[PDB]
Amino acid sequence: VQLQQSGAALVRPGTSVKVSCRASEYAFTNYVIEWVKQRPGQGLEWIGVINPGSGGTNYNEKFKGKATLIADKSSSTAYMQLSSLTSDDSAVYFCARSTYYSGALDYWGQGTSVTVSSAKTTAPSVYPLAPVCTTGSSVTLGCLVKGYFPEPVTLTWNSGSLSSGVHTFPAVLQSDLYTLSSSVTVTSSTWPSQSITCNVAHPASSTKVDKKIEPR
Amino acid sequence: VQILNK
Amino acid sequence: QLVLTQSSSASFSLGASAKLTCTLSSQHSTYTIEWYQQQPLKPPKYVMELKKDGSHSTGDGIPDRFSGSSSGADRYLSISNIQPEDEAIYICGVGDTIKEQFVYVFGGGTKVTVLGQPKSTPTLTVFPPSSEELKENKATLVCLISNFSPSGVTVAWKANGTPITQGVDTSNPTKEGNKFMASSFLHLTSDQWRSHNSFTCQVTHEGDTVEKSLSPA
Ligand SMILES: [Cl-]
Ligand SMILES: [Cl-]
Ligand SMILES: [Cl-]
Ligand SMILES: [Cl-]
Ligand SMILES: [Cl-]
Ligand SMILES: [Cl-]
Ligand SMILES: [Cl-]
Repeated sequence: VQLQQSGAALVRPGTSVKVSCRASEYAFTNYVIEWVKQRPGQGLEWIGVINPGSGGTNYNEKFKGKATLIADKSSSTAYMQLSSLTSDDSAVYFCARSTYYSGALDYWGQGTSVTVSSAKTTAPSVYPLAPVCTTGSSVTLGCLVKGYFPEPVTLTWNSGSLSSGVHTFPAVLQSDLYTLSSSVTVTSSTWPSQSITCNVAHPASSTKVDKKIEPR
Repeated sequence: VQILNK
Repeated sequence: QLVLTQSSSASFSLGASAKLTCTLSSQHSTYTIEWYQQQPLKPPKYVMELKKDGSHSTGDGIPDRFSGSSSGADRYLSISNIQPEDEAIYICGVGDTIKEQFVYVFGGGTKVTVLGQPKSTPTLTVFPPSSEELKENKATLVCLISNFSPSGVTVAWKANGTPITQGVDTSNPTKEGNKFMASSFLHLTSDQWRSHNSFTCQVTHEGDTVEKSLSPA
């Protein structure tokens, strides 16, 4: 039983966004769909509910004229339109399942991260990081992903074929540019005899780089 | 009374 | 004025008996509420339904150390033998039809800290500026901070013996298994990187200092 939400969205201030919630391995029209905003520090803010058998909707007073909830029985997908966005609308939004008969939000989507910003869309500059001052049966390779906007980036090693010994650290944000770094520990047998790349995809710029880690 | 239906 | 009152924070000793209070508005003192659990970068988890009599229905994947009870407008979530895994924001929710409209209301949530956990001390990976970056007269020093608990850290950089403020950006901590990770970056010119004997990433965590140094030589 799953609620599959649409991907991260970049929205310019004063524009609208539509985010989707697709019902998987249960009967869409037999549960309601509720919509919830993650609050800035802790807690949750109810947006509203769509009754897909009814087309009936109710809203938190605050979201009346701000959110519009739609349900497509044909595609088992619920939609939320949020209108005239400001930075205060930058948040993760969840959809959740509930029965017609009990309050429980028993299953939740994975969330959609909405970024509302005028800041410039900027593909990352990717640099390979060779082992620091090298000898030994194991080596730690690094990848620097400098100055991108917005989130997200997807970073893999050998496009996800190198899964073991990967650590990807949280991004920093300064002047509307993110930076992050990943490391991977590999045997001296594997590298540099084999080509190891850091792969960074930036959906918002439609870019991908595969950066080969080369020995000094 | 709490109304439990949507 | 359907309102759920929760204290913003609660602390409990490891292995102890934890009780959280969610208080209904008086006019709604008889209502059934739901308990939710939220850990960072995960969606909220349904914990249980809890009626005015103390009868409860717990959701999937909720251990049995979790139970619920009631007394008037008060609704309780009890965790016996509190575990590090139970650190989370616990939120109550309540549904009704008011002026002919369904509404769901959340409490403000209770952030639960489990005390008496042994600390994890960070280990450091540092990377110097790549020759590729240095070509552009820019130098980014990388400090990757692994496997610390609890999440609170401060990071400083030194150039030789002297702290560097300008050009330092440090992440928030992110959970990874039962510990936390963070990163810090120091932005320099190529000339600044080449002109100093050493640079140091310095992490303060729970009274401890962890330092790792780089040298352009
Ligand atoms: Cl739209
Ligand atoms: Cl969509
Ligand atoms: Cl808040
Ligand atoms: Cl090397
Ligand atoms: Cl938490
Ligand atoms: Cl844990
Ligand atoms: Cl300097």
